[PDB]
Amino acid sequence: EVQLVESGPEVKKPGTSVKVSCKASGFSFSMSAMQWVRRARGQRLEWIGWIVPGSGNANYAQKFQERVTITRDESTNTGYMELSSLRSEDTAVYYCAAPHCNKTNCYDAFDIWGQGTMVTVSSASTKGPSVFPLAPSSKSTSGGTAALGCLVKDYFPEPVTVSWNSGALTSGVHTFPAVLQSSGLYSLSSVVTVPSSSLGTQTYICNVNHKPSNTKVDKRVEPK
Amino acid sequence: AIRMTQSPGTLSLSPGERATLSCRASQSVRSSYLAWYQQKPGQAPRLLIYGASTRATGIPDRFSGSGSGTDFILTINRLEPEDLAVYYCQQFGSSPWTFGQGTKVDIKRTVAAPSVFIFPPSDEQLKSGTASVVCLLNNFYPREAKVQWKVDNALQSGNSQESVTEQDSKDSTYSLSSTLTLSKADYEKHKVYACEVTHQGLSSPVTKSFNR
Ligand SMILES: *[C@@H]1O[C@H](CO)[C@@H](O)[C@H](O)[C@H]1NC(C)=O
Repeated sequence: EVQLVESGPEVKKPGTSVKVSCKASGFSFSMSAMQWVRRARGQRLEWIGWIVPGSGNANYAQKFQERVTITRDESTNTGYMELSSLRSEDTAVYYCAAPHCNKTNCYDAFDIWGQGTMVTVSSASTKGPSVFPLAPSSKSTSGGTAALGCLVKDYFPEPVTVSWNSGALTSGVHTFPAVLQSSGLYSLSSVVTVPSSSLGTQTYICNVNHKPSNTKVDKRVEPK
Repeated sequence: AIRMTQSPGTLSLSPGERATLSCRASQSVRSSYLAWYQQKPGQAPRLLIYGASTRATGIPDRFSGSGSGTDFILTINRLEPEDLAVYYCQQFGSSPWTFGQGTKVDIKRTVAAPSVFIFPPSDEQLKSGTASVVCLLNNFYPREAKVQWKVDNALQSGNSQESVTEQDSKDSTYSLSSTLTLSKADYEKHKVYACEVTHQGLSSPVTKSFNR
């Protein structure tokens, strides 16, 4: 599988340095160029720089020339992007892109993209979430379908991953975007609509993963 | 640096209609170095068109790229509800490889009233000294919906927070989640907790309530 897999989420104090990984699989990594792009929450894409295949010759935008260093490692098939002198405006999702290649030929554009690495810059400390059940009841049933969910509350920073029944349940799931509470922590809710007759004979577990705090919680939501 | 300007900022179209997106550069860029990307909610960007008019692998034939010099066009012949996303153009023949501000494509559909569900706070949260009451508005259109909280017929304002999902890729509906936050002490003093929902799909406001 032609893949580009970046590292996990980050929390960095203002003034520190972050180094995002970007490991390749499936294609000839040494033949492939690599560009780096970021995007702040609710903004447009911002090009950072790119590196030529084979050598370490890189080229950066003037905005990131002074504090961004794009490297690559042919032995471990991983490209890196290190951003020093981190400030508040650097909080964004950083992507790596590359054309797929075999031993001799390459694509003419960047078609392979990483899933993105979310980097948050703040003095606030990391905090794991509390997962509470949104239990189904008579006041959450309409027709033959019932709604249940999980409240992922009081965590920092973004993001969190929520799946249901280890990914076996996707139909009818709505994971809402987080809101920034007045306390400085985030709070998220994920819900799913299921038939009412399944509540007694089918178990429902929301899988919550907050990588910045190494917090994995499997909360079972039971009827009330 | 080459400036890339996309217009319009947002395009709301019915499924089956033809979408038209503009990408313009402050100077002439080589056509083989202009790319179009598609970024759907919660996903990485996806290469649609490269070389101005060459569809990438796996891209359906309803996507079409055209233009040259300083004016480039993306065309979606028959718009499908799955095509909702932000579409970016990028030039990568002259450093810096600048991007456009992107064009957001929404899908139009018939009015759909929401389904309202309310969730009392769990006993586990009540042990922490806080109480969260959640109101769920499920699968509605248009996105405009009013959610008011009442606690013993006292209108709550300033202590609730809402959140709306992106438009669903299948039925083109939205879903909202409002969370009322009260202290465990304040939550135990009252009985009737209700969220009232006003929406275009409802003849009159719908109220979902429970007694503590
Ligand atoms: C590399 O891919 C091209 C197609 O782009 C193909 O024509 C060529 O034979 C391939 N070579 C090798 C060594 O895989």
